[PDB]
Amino acid sequence: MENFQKVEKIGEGTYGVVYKARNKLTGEVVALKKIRLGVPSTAIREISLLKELNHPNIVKLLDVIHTENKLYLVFEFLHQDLKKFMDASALTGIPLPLIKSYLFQLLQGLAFCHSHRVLHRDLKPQNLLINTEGAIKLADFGLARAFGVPVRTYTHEVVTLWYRAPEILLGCKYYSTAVDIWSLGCIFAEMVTRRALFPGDSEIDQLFRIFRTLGTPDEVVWPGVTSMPDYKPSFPKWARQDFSKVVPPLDEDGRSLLSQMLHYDPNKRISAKAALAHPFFQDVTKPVPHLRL
Repeated sequence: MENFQKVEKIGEGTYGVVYKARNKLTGEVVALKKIRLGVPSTAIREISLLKELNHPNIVKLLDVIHTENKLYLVFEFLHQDLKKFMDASALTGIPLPLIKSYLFQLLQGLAFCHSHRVLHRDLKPQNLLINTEGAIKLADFGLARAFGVPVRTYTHEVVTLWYRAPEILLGCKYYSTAVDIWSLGCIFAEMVTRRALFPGDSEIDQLFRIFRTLGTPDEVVWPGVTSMPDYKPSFPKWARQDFSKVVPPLDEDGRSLLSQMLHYDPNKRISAKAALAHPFFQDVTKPVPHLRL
């Protein structure tokens, strides 16, 4: 539209292409997501919902514009995503106080969403955006299957399984807020180690990498697991590996928190609100990253 002047393409999302743009009138600089293609009532009002969802740690959805066979999502613009910051910090690692600040802020964001009855569903470093003032924000919230598959985007681009909760992988249709805690645990481990916790290249490889590390789940640690739609008694039975080899050299408070975020049983997995009270955050501060923009 002529409301916005394209600056550059900044990404190709899971629903459409994203541009940096400026409001041709106000001069405001925003991120503009363009999705080609009635618009589902299921969607049209769960999206207009997301506009009400305002929090310092959630990327502000400024406007939703349905026009000429397209839907535009107008967002506040941030400096950089977490994935880029992680790749640029790979030599020395992100300093623990910054890791801790980011984790704390994201748990605040999640606690807010979840208390509002909103799930993200697709948490990953790519979907987290940061600024110069040390803030980190949840971006590109996943739609409830309003867009599922459908096969792909109406466009190209492969999807990451690395942060998917095991109950999703096992066919649970009615998964809960616990799925975001799982993904955030995986992101936490990755910030610490500089390397993806569970980098699977297929759904079964993803599952089996989780099992190989955390032990194949059974009715002891996860009641009802063997009755899950995609569970197979033929799954190999791996022993749980000791947790100290998983995220060294993270301290015991960190490891304790992470283990509670990676509980197999979604009903025993720690909540975002309870995680905020974990001793790990007793000395939490808000450092600023050094950002090359």
